[PDB]
Amino acid sequence: FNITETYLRFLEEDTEMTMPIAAIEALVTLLRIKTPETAAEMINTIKSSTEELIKSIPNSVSLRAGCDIFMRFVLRNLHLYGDWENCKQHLIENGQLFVSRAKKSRNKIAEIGVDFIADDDIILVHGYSRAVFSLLNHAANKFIRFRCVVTESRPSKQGNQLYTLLEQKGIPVTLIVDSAVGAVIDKVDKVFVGAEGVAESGGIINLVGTYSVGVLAHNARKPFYVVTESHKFVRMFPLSSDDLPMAGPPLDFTRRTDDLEDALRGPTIDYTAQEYITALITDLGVLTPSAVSEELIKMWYD
Amino acid sequence: TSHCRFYENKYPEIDDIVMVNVQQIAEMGAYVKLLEYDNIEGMILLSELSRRSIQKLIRVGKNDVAVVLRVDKEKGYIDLSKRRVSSEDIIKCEEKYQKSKTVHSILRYCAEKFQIPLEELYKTIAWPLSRKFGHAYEAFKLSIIDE
Amino acid sequence: HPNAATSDVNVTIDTFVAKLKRRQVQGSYAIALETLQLLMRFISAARWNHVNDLIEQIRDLGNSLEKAHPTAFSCGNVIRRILAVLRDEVEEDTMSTTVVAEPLISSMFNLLQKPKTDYRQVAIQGIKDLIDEIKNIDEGIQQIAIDLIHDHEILLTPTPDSKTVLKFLITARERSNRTFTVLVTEGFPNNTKNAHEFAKKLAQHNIETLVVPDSAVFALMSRVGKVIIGTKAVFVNGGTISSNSGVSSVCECAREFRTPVFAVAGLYKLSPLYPFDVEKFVEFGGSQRILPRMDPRKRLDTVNQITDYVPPENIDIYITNVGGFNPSFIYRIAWDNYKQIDVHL
Amino acid sequence: PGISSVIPTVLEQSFDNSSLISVKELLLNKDLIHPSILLLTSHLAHYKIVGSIPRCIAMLEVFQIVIKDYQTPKGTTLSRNLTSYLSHQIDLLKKARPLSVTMGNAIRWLKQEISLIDPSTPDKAAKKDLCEKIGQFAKEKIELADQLIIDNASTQIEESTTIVTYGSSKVLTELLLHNAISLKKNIKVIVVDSRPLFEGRKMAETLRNAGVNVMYALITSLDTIFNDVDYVFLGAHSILSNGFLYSRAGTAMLAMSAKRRNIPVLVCCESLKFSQRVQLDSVTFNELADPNDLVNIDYENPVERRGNKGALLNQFIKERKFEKKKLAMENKPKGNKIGGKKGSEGESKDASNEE
Repeated sequence: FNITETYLRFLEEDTEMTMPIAAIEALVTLLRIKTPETAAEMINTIKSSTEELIKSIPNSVSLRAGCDIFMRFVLRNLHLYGDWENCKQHLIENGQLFVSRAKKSRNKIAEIGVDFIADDDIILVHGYSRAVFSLLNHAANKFIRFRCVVTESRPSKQGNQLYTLLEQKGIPVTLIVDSAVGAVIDKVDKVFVGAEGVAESGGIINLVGTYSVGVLAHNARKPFYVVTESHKFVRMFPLSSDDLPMAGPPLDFTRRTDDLEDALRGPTIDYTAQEYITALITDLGVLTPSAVSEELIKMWYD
Repeated sequence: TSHCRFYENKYPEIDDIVMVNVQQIAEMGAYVKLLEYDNIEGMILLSELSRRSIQKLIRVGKNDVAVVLRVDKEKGYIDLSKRRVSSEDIIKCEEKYQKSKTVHSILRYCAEKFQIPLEELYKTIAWPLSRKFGHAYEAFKLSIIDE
Repeated sequence: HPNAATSDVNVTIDTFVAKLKRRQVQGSYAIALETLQLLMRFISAARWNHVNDLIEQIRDLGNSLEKAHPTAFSCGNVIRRILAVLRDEVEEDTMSTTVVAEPLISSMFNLLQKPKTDYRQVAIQGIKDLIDEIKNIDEGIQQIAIDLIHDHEILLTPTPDSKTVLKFLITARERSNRTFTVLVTEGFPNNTKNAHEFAKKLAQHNIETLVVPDSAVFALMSRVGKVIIGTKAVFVNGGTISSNSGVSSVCECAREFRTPVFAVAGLYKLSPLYPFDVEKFVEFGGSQRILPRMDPRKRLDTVNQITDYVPPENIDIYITNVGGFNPSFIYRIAWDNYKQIDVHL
Repeated sequence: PGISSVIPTVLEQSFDNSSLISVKELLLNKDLIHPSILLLTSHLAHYKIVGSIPRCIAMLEVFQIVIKDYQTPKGTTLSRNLTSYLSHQIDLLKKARPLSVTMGNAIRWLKQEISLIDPSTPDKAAKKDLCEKIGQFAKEKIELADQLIIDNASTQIEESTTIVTYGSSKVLTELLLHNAISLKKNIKVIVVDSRPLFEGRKMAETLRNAGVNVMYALITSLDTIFNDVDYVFLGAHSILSNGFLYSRAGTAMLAMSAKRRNIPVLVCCESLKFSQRVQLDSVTFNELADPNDLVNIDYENPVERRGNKGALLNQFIKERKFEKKKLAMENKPKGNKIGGKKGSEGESKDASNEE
């Protein structure tokens, strides 16, 4: 029936219905066809389909995290030794209810996390996430004053994409390069960052220059933010500053070339430590440091 | 070679009681092997093996007590349950496992001496002893007193 | 819900409202005691028979109480504390009226799995236990705190206003095996009088007293062993609102010199609220106490603030009646006493 | 009853928080104490191998021997003079060497087991089940848990890597031995050592016996060896409520350098190692030892020289004081590998409430 093909069908779609929540919805559809009653026939084939999904992954982490939560919920269903049919019906229904929960959480956060942006504050935003931009839009809906500074992120020219999406709202902006980002931290009140993953330790899994932002802000004593939806938690512990799951290059040094083809290669995903984050915002209340780990301990029961 | 099932058919049924030697842990539950019904894998889930923290409990140790829930009689997929077995039945599960272990020990000298497959020797014994008499342990106790 | 129903039966609501607004009531410890006696009067007098209608009414009363006074966090916390004590016993009661409920530990994840009696008596005793907890905090502090400070070590202290901290310091000085020098920042616009009484009580017990002007803090930081905070209110992220003046700079001075920072507090003083902005939470003072004459005060726009905030980046320990905790853990202590819903009243 | 008071060397003007004394050579004692305790106390007084982890394992086995040797009196029941006898053991252990955290959790477990079993069951049937339970308890919490630490570390360490270590921690010796033999990688292991005990020397010796590429160094020379180093493993003793690393001597120095020089510190630990006592500096509660171990002039433990130093009591202020157990600062370590898999030291007490 395929799961990778179902995820590939979301091209012109996206937004509101997030990338992990679309992968979880694809997991439920694959589950509900071939009988969820048998725990031997099904769970092994679910594990093989997740393994096939990881093998097809080029540069994504959150899909592996979203599978875990699904699994957990499935196992927790028949924890009460209930009817092997009513528990199954509740499991299949919690697929559309999972995607509906992405709406309710966004409704919660955009009313909680507007409080952090005070009267007339200049913001420097880096790493686009659906939660952080939803804060930015629903604060403009609240009729509050805020200035915005665009960071020139270089994965697939994300800065320009961010700049255009800010233009469609009615908030004054200008381009700032990630090289010169050090020269901005004095006229900026607060620095906001949207995450691709949050660590077991309390650190962050993010894009092509976020650790660099974290350190500079720690030097300038100016606050550093993480805002996300509560599903991007893996049991991952990057021990060092440059160690991450990759399908591509971990810093390659190429031979002598004249035609100029082999060059670009640099760490596209970078880690930052727990100390650099001043504040974290999710739908699971207002909490930052060890909170993430408590969540993970609460899930894994280990 | 150590193979062939203790009973007549390859795959178990519903409500029948078995004894497992743990070979796996965490995530799902445990893809393992049995000591009551064949040597192939039969999986269980963490919830079943808990009832009642857990990081000191099983961890592929000795033997437990489990009852078969779901059997696939097509390719080979077995589901079990630990909690469901009652305290009075646990003693009966242990005695059947002890009986199965004695039958397996009996049908191993035969394969060693004459250098013939164990599965053929297990098949020729399990027709009057296991099916008609009741069990192979009590039939062996009858044979030693008076053949 | 308004106070139209509770007027002849309950009068003390409005007298507490009057005590807050005009600041007749003073010190978080006292504000808590009053709200306890308010909730004592609310249960003893009212007639409800229904439980869910009762709890939501209490929520609205607490919502109005915090809107009446924003700096009364001890007011807000005490209500929230009883609210959670109520909610657990109701959830225990609903399990018996319907008829595993014990997975492993007491976690969170309220987004995963779904769901006449002596309840009022439990509510009564729940208030009584809160009082006794607020009555005795010092006993729970001294067993953790008087283990960390050494002989010949110099202690610098902002906020001499706290009754809690001074009594912690006197129990340590009672130990003849422990010797320490005390530096006290004055905190000019507000703390002055309290700082002078602080210096008097230290001399009364014969402890090496040193009165410090708020300018001289830097001129001593090389010699300072430890820093102690007399906080009013503690938060989720770790940070504190303290009892007025000259703390933030001292903490900044300590961190640059890498001098350790201590904080003495209670769990009732601890708040489940989050300080997203200091701009809203901090209360400002009266500039009258700075500069005389009003015709120059047209041009002399003077700035003075009472309450001072410290970010969590500085302090390391919050020694309570329970024990010593790190700012990166204090949120759990909070959630052990207050529920997630019991925040936005 | 025992020997108390009258101590060698000066009382000292600075650092006088703990006892500096005790019985090395056996003279004047009670004639009821079990000899396996008397052996362990004589061992730990001048021990070269042990460091937190192995001390408790030996303490458990000694207890198992005592229970096996224990025959219940006809008049007095099982819970009558046992707990007094155990209190005599701990007091003799305290006189020899200050106890670890893991030792305390063992005693607490044993005292819980005394209360659990009521004097009504037969004597031989009781102790047979008791020692079986202790054996299973030691299997789970130590041996199996250790194996869990092994595999958790195995995924974390990259292929062909340089590791700098310190101490004589049982968990790390087995870790590196597992790396050299089972996984077969290019592991360059550098070991550091202090003056009071040649703990790292012994570790390096055992690694050499396995056949490992080993460099051996000292604290004095570090700004040369580092300028190479990737992951640094530290031998845990106890992690407190805050998340401070209470460990051996030359630990914090290494921890500082690693934080400064990019590639950080990792710590392997046991679920039994965590305490609830908290502190912030090394002065608080230090494991002090007699300057008799620092008399020797370099090279080895027994050399016996007519050197430069000799006097301590008669000399007008000459405090040659050394410490054994120190505190690493909170932020500097990054990983902790325990029974419950993983977690940063910022989290710390997510195991104490989980029990």
